[PDB]
Amino acid sequence: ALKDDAVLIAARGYVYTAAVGTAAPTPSQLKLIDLEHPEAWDRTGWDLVGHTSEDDLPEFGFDGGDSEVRGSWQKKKLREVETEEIADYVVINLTQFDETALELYFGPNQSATPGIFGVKSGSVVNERALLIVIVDNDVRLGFHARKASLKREDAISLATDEFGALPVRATFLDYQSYNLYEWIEEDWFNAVDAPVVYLLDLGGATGGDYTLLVGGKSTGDIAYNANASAIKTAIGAVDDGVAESAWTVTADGSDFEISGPLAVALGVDSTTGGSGVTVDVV
Amino acid sequence: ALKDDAVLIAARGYVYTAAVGTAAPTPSQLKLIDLEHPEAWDRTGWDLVGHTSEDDLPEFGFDGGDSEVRGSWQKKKLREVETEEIADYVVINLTQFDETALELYFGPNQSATPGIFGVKSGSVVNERALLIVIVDNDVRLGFHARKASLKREDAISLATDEFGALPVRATFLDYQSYNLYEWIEEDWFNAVDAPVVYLLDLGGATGGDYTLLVGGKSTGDIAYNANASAIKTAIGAVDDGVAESAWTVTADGSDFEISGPLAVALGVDSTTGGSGVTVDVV
Amino acid sequence: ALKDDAVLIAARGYVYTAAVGTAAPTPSQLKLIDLEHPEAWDRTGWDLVGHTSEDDLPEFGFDGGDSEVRGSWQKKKLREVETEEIADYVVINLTQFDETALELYFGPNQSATPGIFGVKSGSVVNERALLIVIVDNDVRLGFHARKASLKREDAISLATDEFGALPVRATFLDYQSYNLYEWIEEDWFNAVDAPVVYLLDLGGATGGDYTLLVGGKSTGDIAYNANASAIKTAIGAVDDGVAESAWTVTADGSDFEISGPLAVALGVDSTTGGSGVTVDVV
Amino acid sequence: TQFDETALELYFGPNQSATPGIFGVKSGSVVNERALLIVIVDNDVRLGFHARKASLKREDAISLATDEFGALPVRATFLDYQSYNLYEWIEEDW
Amino acid sequence: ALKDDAVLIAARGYVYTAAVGTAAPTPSQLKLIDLEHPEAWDRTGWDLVGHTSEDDLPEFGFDGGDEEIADYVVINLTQFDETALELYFGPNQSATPGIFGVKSGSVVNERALLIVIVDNDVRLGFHARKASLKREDAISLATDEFGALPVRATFLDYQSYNLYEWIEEDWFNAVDAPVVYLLDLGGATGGDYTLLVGGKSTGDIAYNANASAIKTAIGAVDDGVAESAWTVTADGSDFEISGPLAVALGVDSTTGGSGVTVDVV
Amino acid sequence: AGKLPIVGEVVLPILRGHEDLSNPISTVPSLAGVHVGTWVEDIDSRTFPLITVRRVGGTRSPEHPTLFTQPVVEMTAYSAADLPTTEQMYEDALEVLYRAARLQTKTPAGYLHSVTETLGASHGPSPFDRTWRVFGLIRLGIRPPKN
Amino acid sequence: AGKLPIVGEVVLPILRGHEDLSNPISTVPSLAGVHVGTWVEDIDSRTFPLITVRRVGGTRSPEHPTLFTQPVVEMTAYSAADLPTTEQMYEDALEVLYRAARLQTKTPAGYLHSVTETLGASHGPSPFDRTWRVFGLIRLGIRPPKN
Amino acid sequence: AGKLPIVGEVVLPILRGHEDLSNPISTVPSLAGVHVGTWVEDIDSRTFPLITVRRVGGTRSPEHPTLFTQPVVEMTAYSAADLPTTEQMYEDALEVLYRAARLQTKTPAGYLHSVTETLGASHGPSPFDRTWRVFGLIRLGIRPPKN
Repeated sequence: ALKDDAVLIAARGYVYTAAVGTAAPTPSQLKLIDLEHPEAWDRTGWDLVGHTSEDDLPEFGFDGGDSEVRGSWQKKKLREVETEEIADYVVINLTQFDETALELYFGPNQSATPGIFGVKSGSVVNERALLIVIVDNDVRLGFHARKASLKREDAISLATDEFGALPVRATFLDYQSYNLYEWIEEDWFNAVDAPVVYLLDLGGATGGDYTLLVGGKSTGDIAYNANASAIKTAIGAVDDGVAESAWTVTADGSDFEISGPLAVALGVDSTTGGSGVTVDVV
Repeated sequence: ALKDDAVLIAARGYVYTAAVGTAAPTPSQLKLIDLEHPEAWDRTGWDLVGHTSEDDLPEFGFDGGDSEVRGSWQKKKLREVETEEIADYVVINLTQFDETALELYFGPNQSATPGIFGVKSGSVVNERALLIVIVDNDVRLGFHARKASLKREDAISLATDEFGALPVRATFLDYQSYNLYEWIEEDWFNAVDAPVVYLLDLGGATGGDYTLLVGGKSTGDIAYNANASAIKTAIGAVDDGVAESAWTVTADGSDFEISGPLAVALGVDSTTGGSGVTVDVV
Repeated sequence: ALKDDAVLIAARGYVYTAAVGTAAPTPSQLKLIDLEHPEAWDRTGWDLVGHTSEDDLPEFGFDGGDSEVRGSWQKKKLREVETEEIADYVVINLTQFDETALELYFGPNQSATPGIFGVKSGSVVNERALLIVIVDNDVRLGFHARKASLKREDAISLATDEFGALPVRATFLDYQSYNLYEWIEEDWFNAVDAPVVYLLDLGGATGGDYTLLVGGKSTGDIAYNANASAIKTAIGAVDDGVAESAWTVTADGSDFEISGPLAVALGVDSTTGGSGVTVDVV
Repeated sequence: TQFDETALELYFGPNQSATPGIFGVKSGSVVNERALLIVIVDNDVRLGFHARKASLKREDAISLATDEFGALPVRATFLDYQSYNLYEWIEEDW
Repeated sequence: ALKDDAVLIAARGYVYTAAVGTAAPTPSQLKLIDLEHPEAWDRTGWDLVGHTSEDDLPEFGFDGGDEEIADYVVINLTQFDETALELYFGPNQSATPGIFGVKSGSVVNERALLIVIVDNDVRLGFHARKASLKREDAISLATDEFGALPVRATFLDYQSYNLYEWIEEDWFNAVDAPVVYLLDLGGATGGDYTLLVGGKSTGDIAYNANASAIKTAIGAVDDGVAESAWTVTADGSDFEISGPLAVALGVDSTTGGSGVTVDVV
Repeated sequence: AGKLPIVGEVVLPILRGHEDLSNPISTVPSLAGVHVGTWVEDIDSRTFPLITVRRVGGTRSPEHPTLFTQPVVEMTAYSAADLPTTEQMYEDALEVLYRAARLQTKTPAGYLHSVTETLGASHGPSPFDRTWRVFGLIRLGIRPPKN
Repeated sequence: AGKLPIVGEVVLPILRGHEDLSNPISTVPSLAGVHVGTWVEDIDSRTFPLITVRRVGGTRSPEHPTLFTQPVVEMTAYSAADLPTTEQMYEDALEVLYRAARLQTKTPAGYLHSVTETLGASHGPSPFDRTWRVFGLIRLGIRPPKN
Repeated sequence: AGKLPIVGEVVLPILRGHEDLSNPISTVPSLAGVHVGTWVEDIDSRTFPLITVRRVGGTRSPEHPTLFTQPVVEMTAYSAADLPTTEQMYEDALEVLYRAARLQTKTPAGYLHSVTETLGASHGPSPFDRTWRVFGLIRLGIRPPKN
């Protein structure tokens, strides 16, 4: 369905890590928690990875997903099959060089002397839970993976007039019975269907008349009048191709919540003899 | 032949989905329905896929189609053979992050929890009927595929000053004896010679109270003392999406010519004078 | 030889199709036919494919043609051999979506219902004779293929601010004993063209004399009263010059025509009563 | 950039029908070998280049454009002829 | 000879089996039947086998050479329905719903076989009255391609019939009638035209020339025997020409009409 | 297909809310009573608020010159009220052009096909005594009126 | 082939609808009675409406400088009537160029081979009295006469 | 959900530090008592220091024109004190915009979604007697209010 408030532009992205299996903040907490201070919030165990750059975001990707259409000598185009298993990942450009931000990139340091971080040769196991919170005005679309394997995506960038960077790639993996990763936002996922209603604001008994668009076509002139069938049968029968039985208008008190398959709006209000029929708003 | 009104510059493209095999609007309905509220249509089951970037269209594509000329050392060119049969698809960049937008990209939600959308590992079967309507001018070139497999074309895109997007590729697959896909436009494909007329007979004038069904929808009833303007107002008052102004009705004494945007037929018959005022033929 | 009238800038290209093997209009008819109306030609059977752009032309191409130079352990650079045969084709962008322009792209309409054009899942054979007339001022270079096989060159293009397009590739194939394809214009091919011949012109023969350039150099001054052998011998004062053998002059016009192996033009003159003039036309 | 018969014969090989006003092409491939001379001009220098046997083939398809001249791109490949050189540069002073 | 019409690509095809000895559709039925639904054929008795593999098509092999050859077909099935397991393993050894059971050792398994190879409206058929069915090799399984049950059908003699028929109405035991070329002069209002025969032009033919004059204008250089290799016969306004060499239009120079020939191959 | 119109015969019915070309006062409810035209009247006749739309460039399309065109229109809002009211009146004019484009709005002279901004709303000096100007350039696509 | 012409000897017969160069009134139905020229006449004989064509400048083609050339002309239209009539007159003049190019029209001086706007019809200040002005740039293409 | 505002209804509450649009002096600690507004008051009412915000360009977003827009504002700081105080005051204002964008600051007319300079703190000549001026262009980005 064509809901506007679910459209997203990512303004900034916070990235947090924790020991493998750690639970994210719940969908209702994610609307209230202070993103700058993960040591303070109810769901203990998370920490910020470090200064990611201000003008870019954690970059999603996948390897695999190479997909092909297959059949038989009898019938062609029978089904589509994935020829390589899709492998989701995220890239994070940390710009911070203290021990906690090197540890994500190199794995744990293999030297214990004050002031030195040293690396052993070959492979390393370096795995954490990952929480990303993508922020846009009041929208806070969270993303959580209970195990991610964190690896060198490219060599350390250094530049004379652009910030140095430690690009890590987090690849998502199955951890016991849990999902591979989860998107978190309370208003969007598994929520109640919340059907649209249009508020006919008539300010009580008034002199004169007004018009309503239904589906972008005008019904006839409507005076200040009785409700129920006397408005429902003026909302219906606009040569709209929809029967009156698809619409509802109800005992709503002062102002009326019209609902049905088409959108509705006012055309003109000339109900000048008092408070008027001034709005139609959702 | 050249046709200045068959030349097309796609201004906006609506995209709808439904359960596999679901029928699209007929060519004569596609000129009359509104495109914004699928719950108003006669063909129930369609719903809008979501917001799409409004400077862009559904991007058609194919792979395969690799073809080459073959012969024998006697005769050097005699067939062009298609070495890899065309696998045909459309790419749709949704910009919503609503649940009903993510289900096209990830397949069904794997969690029961309010406010969470969960993703499992491995391939998913995810396939839908697909209807696209391409709008230009007063033209509405529709496109319908009864079965399309939906897969992730690329990872989720996020940017700091361009909308977030999650691209799906719909690949067409054949289904029962039906076509792979169909283009829908009444003016252009299998077109009749321009006028069509229905002859409503009047010789049975001892009469009764017959009725017409217009596009399958009833006019109420009409008494045998009929007149051209009176039956134009009757037909023109059927609640079907199109006004009295679209219909042309004229007389030759013994019958009326009826013509307009939709099919006309007699419903319930009631007449004393045999068939003579209950005949309606082309 | 250099031929300034045989240098082409194709301004526009008209593409026509017909049933396989049908003949193009003859080389003398391409000067007289009306390209907008193939329904009116003496050589009936052709139809114009539809609106192609005003900005571009049918694009010639080929696959194959890869050639190698071969020899022996004795003599190293003996023969050039063609390792894959030239497969020769034209690409046409149609920009109208009428049935008669979808049929060239998808093959025949697979559905009989009014307002629907449907496609089946398999390969299709779709063959035409193809005529292209390529226009530049009064030059109308034709191109004709007795059989061409028409295939989808790319997916349907749709765009917000440039015209929608149906790109077809026509590949040429041998039909019976005919040529693969033919170029057509009466003035250029198999024509018996005349030598370049230079015409002298003069005032009323009142004054003294005039000079002629022959190739890059001048002969001497000569009078209005001179005999053909005298002016032919004055032209014969040149590098390859043999008077009464290499050059020819025949006095067919009242003022002489010169024919021979170098260009001829006026220099300085003093033949009062008009002017000395020279041009390469008869 | 020229389209009369004598400019097409370099590109397609000799024409395959006798009809006045038509140039016809047959399928397959053609032996179209010629001697080639080029005279590069600069200053009042005339650096000549000569090959006694070159094989001429289509280098690419015919170019056509709405504001650039049409063209027939031939490639001449040099092949040795009996006892002669593969090609020769000709200039008296150099 | 050189039937360009009869060069085959196996673009799609179908495989059917039946009880031993069952007859295939006749050559004139095969041009017209619906291949998806063999239950609806007038030549009833045939059951359509499952989806055969898209890339490993039937191999019409043989084993012998010089001892005497046995012909076979290897067919890759790609379906795990009972209709396909019965060909690979032989008849089901268990009566319980939902189970297909296999006994040890060899089992007799014999069926009639029909194969139809379609291309584009040609439909070459192949039919064998009696085939013995065996496992060719292991069941193929993969994570990214359809699993396959390859079977060997070996042909065996039955009741004095052939081992197998190839069935196609156009190609086998045809009438072999010669080609004829139609000299359709169109309006023919005046002037001249020339044919060319085997690539050589005839040189001069008037718009009103009779069949004998055309037969004498043919007989160019390099002709067959000038006036007895070539048959020319009129019908309507036109002539049918036939003989040992190909005939085509060379140069029309007639004063009105939409053409000068229409020609068979 | 009929001839392509001058850009004023399409843009003005969209901003005015009626296809009577003889009456320049708008009735579109977001900017009702605004005088919408192409040429600013004599000081004894002119009324503020005022919107001026003026052709400033944009060719026919090269693909098919007689089938689609992309005029560039300088749109200018003027008022005697205050600068914020002149800004909101220009915004309320974009919000009408973008909606009228989203629908492919028909007019007697042609169809408005698409709308885009090549220079967004910007404040500038006004040539009229005690008024504010806000202006920008819209590139907008037009199609022939069928027929 | 003859010499390449100056652009006025080709464009003016295409806009005027006759090959008589001595008679500046056009007769093509879309422009019946407008005066088409390259130079605005003295005020004692100047007659509106008028279309002024002049070369803003574009090169010979480098491929063959003697065989094809691409002159840019500034085309302008003036009227004493109103701005809509001046826009409509420029549109109706440009529609003649886009047709006369498609038909490859012969003129005694050369052929109009192709047409392209490089700056579309646009409103600007007029040099004289009551009149309005609309102008743009067209890159033409010209081929020499077949002599 | 909501409608996009004129740019002043978003950035003025963010530079002022209060949602009361009637009270132009800022209360933000780095700008205490600076007058902030679109338009410079008459000479009998001017006070310095002063910041002014003018829209100079920047379109609606082309892919959803009703949901996001990127107005370019010229921001200009004036002082009667000295040039260092003027460029300090401009930096101390630009620090408020970069913080208010990072915090996604909700304003009753919309959300300040992002901030980006396109010219930075250029010194220039002032039109007012004994005052320094520094100015720059900021491409903002703003989202409509939820309802």
